Amino acid sequence: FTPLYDGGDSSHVHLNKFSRRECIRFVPKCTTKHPTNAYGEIDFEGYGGQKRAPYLRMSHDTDANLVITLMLKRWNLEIPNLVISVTGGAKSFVLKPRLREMFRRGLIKAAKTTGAWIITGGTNTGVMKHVGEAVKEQQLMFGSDTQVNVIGIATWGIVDKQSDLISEKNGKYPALYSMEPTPGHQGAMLDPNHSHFFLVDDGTEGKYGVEIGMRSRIEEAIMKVKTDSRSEAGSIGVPVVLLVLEGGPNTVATMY
Amino acid sequence: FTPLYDGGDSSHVHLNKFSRRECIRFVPKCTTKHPTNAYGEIDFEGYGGQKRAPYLRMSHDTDANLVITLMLKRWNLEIPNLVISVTGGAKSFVLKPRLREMFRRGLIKAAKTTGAWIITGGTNTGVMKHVGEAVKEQQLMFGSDTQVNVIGIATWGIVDKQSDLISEKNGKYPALYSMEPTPGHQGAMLDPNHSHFFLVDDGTEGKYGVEIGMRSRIEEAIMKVKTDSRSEAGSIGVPVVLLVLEGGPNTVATMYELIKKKVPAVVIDGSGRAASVVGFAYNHTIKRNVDGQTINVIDPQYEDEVRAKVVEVFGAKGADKTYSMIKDVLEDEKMISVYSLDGEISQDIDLAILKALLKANRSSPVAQLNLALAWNRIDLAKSDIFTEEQQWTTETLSAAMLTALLDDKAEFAELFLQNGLSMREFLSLDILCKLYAEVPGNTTIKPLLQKEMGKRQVKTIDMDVVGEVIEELMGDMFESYYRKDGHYFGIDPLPTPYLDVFLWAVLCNRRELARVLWEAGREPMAAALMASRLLKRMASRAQEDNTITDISSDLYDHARLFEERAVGVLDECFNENETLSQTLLVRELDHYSRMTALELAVSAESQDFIAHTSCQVLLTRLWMGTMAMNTRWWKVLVCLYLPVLIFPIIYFVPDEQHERQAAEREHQKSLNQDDSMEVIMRNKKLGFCDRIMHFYSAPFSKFVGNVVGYLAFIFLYAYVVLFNFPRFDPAKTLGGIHPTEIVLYFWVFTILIEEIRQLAAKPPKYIKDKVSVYFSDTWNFVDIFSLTVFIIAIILRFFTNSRIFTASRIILSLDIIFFIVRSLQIFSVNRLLGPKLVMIQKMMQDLAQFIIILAVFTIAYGIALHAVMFPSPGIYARNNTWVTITSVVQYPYWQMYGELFLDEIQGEKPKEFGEVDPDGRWLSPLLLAIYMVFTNILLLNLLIAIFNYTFERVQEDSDKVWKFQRYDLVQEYHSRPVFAPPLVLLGHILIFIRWVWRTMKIGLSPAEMEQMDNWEFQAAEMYIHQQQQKNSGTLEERVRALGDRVDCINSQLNRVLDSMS
Amino acid sequence: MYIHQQQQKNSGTLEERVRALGDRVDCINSQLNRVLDSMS
Ligand SMILES: *[C@@H]1O[C@H](CO)[C@@H](O[C@@H]2O[C@H](CO)[C@@H](O)[C@H](O)[C@H]2NC(C)=O)[C@H](O)[C@H]1NC(C)=O
Ligand SMILES: CC(C)CCC[C@@H](C)[C@H]1CC[C@H]2[C@@H]3CC=C4C[C@@H](O)CC[C@]4(C)[C@H]3CC[C@]12C
Ligand SMILES: [Ca+2]
Repeated sequence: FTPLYDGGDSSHVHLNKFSRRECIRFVPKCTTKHPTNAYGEIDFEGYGGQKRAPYLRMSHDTDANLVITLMLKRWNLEIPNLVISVTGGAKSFVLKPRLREMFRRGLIKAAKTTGAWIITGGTNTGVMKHVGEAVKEQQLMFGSDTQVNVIGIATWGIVDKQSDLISEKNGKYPALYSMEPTPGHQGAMLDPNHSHFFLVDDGTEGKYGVEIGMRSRIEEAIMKVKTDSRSEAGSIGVPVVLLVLEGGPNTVATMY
Repeated sequence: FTPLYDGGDSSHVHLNKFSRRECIRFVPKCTTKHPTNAYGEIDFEGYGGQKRAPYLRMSHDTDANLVITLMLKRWNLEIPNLVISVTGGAKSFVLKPRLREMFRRGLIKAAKTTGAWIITGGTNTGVMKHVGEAVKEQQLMFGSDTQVNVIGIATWGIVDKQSDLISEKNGKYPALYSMEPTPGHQGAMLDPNHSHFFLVDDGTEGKYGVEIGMRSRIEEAIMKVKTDSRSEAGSIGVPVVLLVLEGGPNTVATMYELIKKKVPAVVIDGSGRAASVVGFAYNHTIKRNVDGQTINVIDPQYEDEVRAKVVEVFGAKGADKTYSMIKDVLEDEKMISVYSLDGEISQDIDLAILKALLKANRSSPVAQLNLALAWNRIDLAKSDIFTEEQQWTTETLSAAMLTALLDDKAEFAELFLQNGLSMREFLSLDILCKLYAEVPGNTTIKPLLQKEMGKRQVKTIDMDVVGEVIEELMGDMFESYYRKDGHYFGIDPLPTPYLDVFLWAVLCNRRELARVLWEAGREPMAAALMASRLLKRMASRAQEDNTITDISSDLYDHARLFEERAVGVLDECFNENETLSQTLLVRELDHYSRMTALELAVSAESQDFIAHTSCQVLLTRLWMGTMAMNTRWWKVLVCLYLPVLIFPIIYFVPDEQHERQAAEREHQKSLNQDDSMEVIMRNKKLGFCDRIMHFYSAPFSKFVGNVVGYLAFIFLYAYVVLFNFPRFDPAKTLGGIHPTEIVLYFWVFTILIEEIRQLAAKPPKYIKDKVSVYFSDTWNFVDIFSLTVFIIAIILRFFTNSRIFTASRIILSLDIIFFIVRSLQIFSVNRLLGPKLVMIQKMMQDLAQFIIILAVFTIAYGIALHAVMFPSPGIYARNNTWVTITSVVQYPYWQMYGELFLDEIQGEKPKEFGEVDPDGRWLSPLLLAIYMVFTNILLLNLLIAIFNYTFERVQEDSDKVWKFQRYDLVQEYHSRPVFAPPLVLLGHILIFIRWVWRTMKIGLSPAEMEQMDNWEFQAAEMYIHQQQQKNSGTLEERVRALGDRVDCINSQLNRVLDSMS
Repeated sequence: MYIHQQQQKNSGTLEERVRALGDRVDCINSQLNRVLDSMS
C-alpha cells in the first residue's frame, strides 16, 4: 500500500538497493528498428547466491552516451575510479596454476580496492571464463560486500536460448537462463558470473565481429566522465587500462 | 546363562565385535580331501595389544565365491570401497628412509580414509614385511579405532609351526604362534601384523608357486561384489588397484596379466629391480605411434640400447621376452602409472593410488564421480573431477546428488550445488517421497512416521503423512503446506525445494547436511527458529516415550545450534538497519502457516532471541501502539478521562515521522545560498476521529486504565471489609445492604469475565488444551482461587445465621490477601522491580528446604519442652489435648524471633501460662539456651549464606526471564477490551458482539517481500563469513597453519638438496 | 612518547607477532619457489 518506513539518513542499508529510452532492435534480416524485447534480469540456475544480472539488447548504431546514461542513472551503477578492459583469446586456453592463482588474486584485488568496472566479452569461453571463475571463487571465499561490477559486451546473434530472454511486453525482470546448451547451435552461452550484459544486435546471426565497434565507443564514452568527489580539483577523468592474456593478430591490432 | 542386556540401537559399541562350509584339505601326498584341521585364530606372542587374527587352510581348487561368502558373512568383514594388491620382491630389500616413510604414510592413509582391504603374500619377508611394519607403527602411533584389514594369502607347505595350528576337533580359536623359528625348515613364517590369513594347501611342501592361482581368482571375485549404499545408483563394483615395489620377470608377468582384466598398476621408483626398470622405461618420453585411444611405445632410435642394457643388468636367459613384457605393460597410458620421489611436492602415494583409478576410468566422468563419492574424498573431486575442462549439469549430477543426500555426504552436496546442480530442476515429488521413504531407522522421525501411517492403514509414504507429523510437532495450530498445496499430491517444479529438503535434513538429525541446506535458503532466520522448535520438541518426545530411543541431549544440543544461528542473523540485520530489522520480525510469512518470526521465536522457548535489543525495542514500540515514544503516564492518565484533551497534547507516530522526514529533506540542502500495525510501519496519517480510537486501542492506555480501575477496586473492597459488612436481615430494605457491596459484586463479575475470555483466547483449539495451557503460569491459579473463594463467601452470606455469617466475613477478610498480592503483576512492568520479583520466586526453593530442617528442630525441642514443663498425668498435667498439640508448635516458633518466655517457662505466671513442674523450672531455660544456639546463630546465618550464594547465579538468568515475559505482557494488553476501567465491562460486550457475529503482524506486497528476502539473505551471508573468519583467526589455528607452511618449506629444501646431489 | 609507546604496545601483542610471522613464512615460501624455478 503506502511506502514502508525505513530510518533514512540514520542507518546504511536501505531497501532500494535490493518506461525506457530509445533502445533500437534490428529484427528483420532488410532492417526495421523496433523497440527491444529483451531488457530484464537473469537468474542463472543455481551457481550459489541470489544474484540478478540486468541485461539489454541494442543495435550497433546506438550512441555510447545513452549507454552511460543507462548505466549511471537507470541501473543505479556507481561512477568508477578505474576501468579494466580484458581482451585475449576467444577459444579456451590453459594457465599454469601459479599464474592462474596470481591472475585471479590480482584482478579482483585491483577491482575491489580501487572500486572499478571490469569490461569483458560476456560469453562463457576463453579469457571471459577466467574472469568469471576469478569473480566466482573470490566471492565464494569472502562473500559479496564489495561487489565487483563485471560488464559483458556480447553479440545477440551468437548467444543461446534467445527465446528465453524475449518478451514483447514490459516486465521481463524475472528470467531463468539454464546452463544446458541447446543441441546444435554453434555459438556460445552467457557467463554465469558477470553482473551486467550489453547484447549487440545486427539483424544477422552466427557472426562474431559485431561487438568490436560498441566496445571501443563505450571505452571512449567512459574516458570523459568525471570521477565523484567533493573538491572540483579532485574530479579527474576516469582512467582506462587494458589487460592481455592471449589472442591472434586481432588483439595486437586492438592493442595498437 | 541368558543373554546380557546391552542397549541395542542406542549406543555404538556392542559386544558382538569383541559348523562351517565345505573347506577341503589335501592331506595325503595321492590326494584325499578331508575337512580342515586349521581354522581358528592366532594370538601372536607379545607384539603389543590384544589382536586375534583369524585364519583358514584350504585347497587350491576351492571356488572364490565361497571365500567371499566366508569373509563377508562368517568372519563379519565389512564390504570394502577399494582393494590394494601389493606385489613385489619375495626376498628382503632396502628402501631409502624418506621413501620408506612416504610409503608407510601413503598406504595406510589410503586404506584408512577409503575403508579398503590390503591383500598381500602373508609371510614375514620381502614386501609383506614392509606392509606389516607400516601397519604396526601406524597403529602403535594412533591406536586401532579405524582397523585396516590386511589379508595374507600364503601357502601351507612353507609356513612354520604347522603342528601348532593343527587340531582335528572344532575350537582352535585360541592359538599361540611363537616367533622363534624352528631349526632347519627352509621356509618363512607368518607376519605378526596381518589381520586375516588364507593358507593354500597343495598336499606338497617346500613349493613356492601354490598361492598364485587363488590370489588371482579371489581378485576376480571382489570385482563383481557391489559396494554398500542406500541408493541403487551408488552401488558400484569394488575397484581393485595393484602396487609394485620390486620383483623379477614374474611381477611384470603378473602386472601384464592383471592389466588385461582392467586393473591399473602403480609402480614405485626409488626402489629395487623390476619397478626401477619399468619406471625408467616409462620415464623417457611420450610417443603415439598410432591413434589407438592414446597408446604408448617408447622406443625411438635414440634410447633402445639403454633399455636393452638395463634389462641385461639382471637376467640374461630370456632378456628379449622380459623386454617384450616391459614394453607390453606401457601400451595403455591410462592403466600403468609410475610414482617417482622427484616428481612433485604435493603428490603423496595415496594420491597416486587413487588418481591411478581415476585415470583408469578416464572415459566416463560419471564413473569417476561415483568412485569419488564411494571413497568420501572431496579433495579428489576438487582436484580432477570438477575442473575447467569439463562441464556438469543437473541431468548428469542428479544420481550423484541423490546418492550424496541419502548417504549423508554433506560436503559433496554443497559442492554439487555450488558447481552445476539447480534444486529447482532436481527435486521432484517422487525424489522427495524417496528421501522420506529411505530414513535410517535409528532416528526419532522413523517411529513417528510409522505410528502416523500405522493408523488410517496406508502402506506407502506420502507428503500428507509427513505434513501431519510436522503439524503435531508444532502444536499451536500449525498448518504445514503439504496438506493444502496442490503440488504435493498424486511438469512444473515445486514451490520451495530448499525448504522441504532442509526440513528433511533437520528431521533426520543430520547436522552438517542441515547446515549446508540452511546456508542456501530464502528465509534463514525463520527456518532456524522452526528447526530449533522441531528439534527440541522431538527431543522431549524422544525423552518421555519408552518405545523411542533416548537421544535427547543430542537433539537439544542441535536445537541450541540453530538458536545461535537465528540470533546471529538478527544481530547482523540489526547492525545494518535497526528499523527494517524490526519490520523483518513482524513479517507475515506465507511458507510458515501465516506465522511471524516473533511468534516462531516464542513457540520454541528461545530466550536469547527475545532478549536481543531488536526484539526489546520492537516490544516497546508495540507497547506504544500508534502513539509517540515519549508520552508519559500522567499525560495518558489525564487524556483517558478528559477525551477533549486527546488531540492537543498527545503526539502520534505520523507526527514524529513527518517531523524527521521534513528535517532530513532540509539537511540535504547546501550550506551556502484494526490498522494499528499499518500506521506504525507505513506512511499513513490519522485524522481527528481516527486518533481518538487509536489512543484508546493502545496497550499502554489500557494498562494505565487497568491500574486506576484496580486501585478503585482495592479501596472499595478494603472499605467494605474494614468498615461496613453487616449481616443479612429480611426486615430491612434490600437486606440492609450498602450499595458499596453491590458495586463490589459488579467489579468482581468483571474480573470473572476477564478470566473467562483469557481462557477462551488461547492458541490451541481444544478445551482441555486451552485449560492445560491456561494453568501453565501460576497467576491463573491465584486468579481462579480468589474468584472461587469470593463467590463461595457471597453464597454463604445471605442465610442469616451467626456461625456461617462468621464464616462468610472471615473468608472475605482473608481473600483481601490474594487480591492485594495479585498487584505484583502490575508492578512487574517496571525495568527494576520486574527482575526482582522473578528473583524472589527462584529463592522460594531454598526457603522451602530451610523450613523443613527448621521444622525438625522446632518439633524436637517443642515436644521435649512441653513434656518437661507439664508432666503427662499428675498435678501439673494440663488436661486438654488441643492446647498441648498447639503449644508444642507455638512456643518454640515465637522463641526464634526474640520472644523468650523466660517468666512463663520458669516458675512465674501461674494464671496466664499455667503452673510448671518444679524440675521443669530449671530444665526449660537450659533447653532454650541450646535451641537458641542451633536456631538463631547457626541456621538463620546459614540461610543468609545460601541466599547470597544463589543470588548471583539467579541474577544472570532472571533478567532474561523478565525480557522473555514482556511478549506475553504486550500480547495480553493488545487483546484487552478498548474501553476504560469504569466502563470496561461495557467494552467487554463489543467483543461478545464480535464473537457472536463471527494480530501483531503486517502483510507486505510481493515486491516488498522479495526485497526483504534479499536483504535478510545478504545479512545471513555476512554472519556466516564472519563466523568462518573468526574460527580461522584463532591463535591455535594460526600456529597450526604456520606449522603446515614450515613443513612445506622443509620439503622444498629437501628437493633442492636432491637437485644439488 | 605516549603515541609511540601505544604503537609499540599494539604491535607487540601475541596475535600480531604470529600474524607477522605468518607473512614472513609466506615470503620464504615464494623465494624458494623462485629458486626451484631458477633450478628448472
Ligand atoms: C488434671 O487432672 C488431674 C487428674 O484428675 C488433676 O490431678 C489431681 O489434682 C488434685 C488436686 O490438686 C490432686 O489432689 C490429685 O492428687 C491429682 N491427681 C493425681 C492422680 O495425682 C489435676 O489437678 C488437673 N490439672 C489441671 C490443671 O486441671
Ligand atoms: C553463653 C554460654 C556461656 C552458655 C550459657 C548457658 C546458660 C545461659 C544456661 C546453661 C545452664 C542454665 C541454667 C541452669 C540452671 C539454672 C538455675 C535456675 O536459675 C534456673 C535457670 C538456670 C539459671 C539456667 C539458666 C540458663 C543457663 C545458665
Ligand atoms: Ca489471569
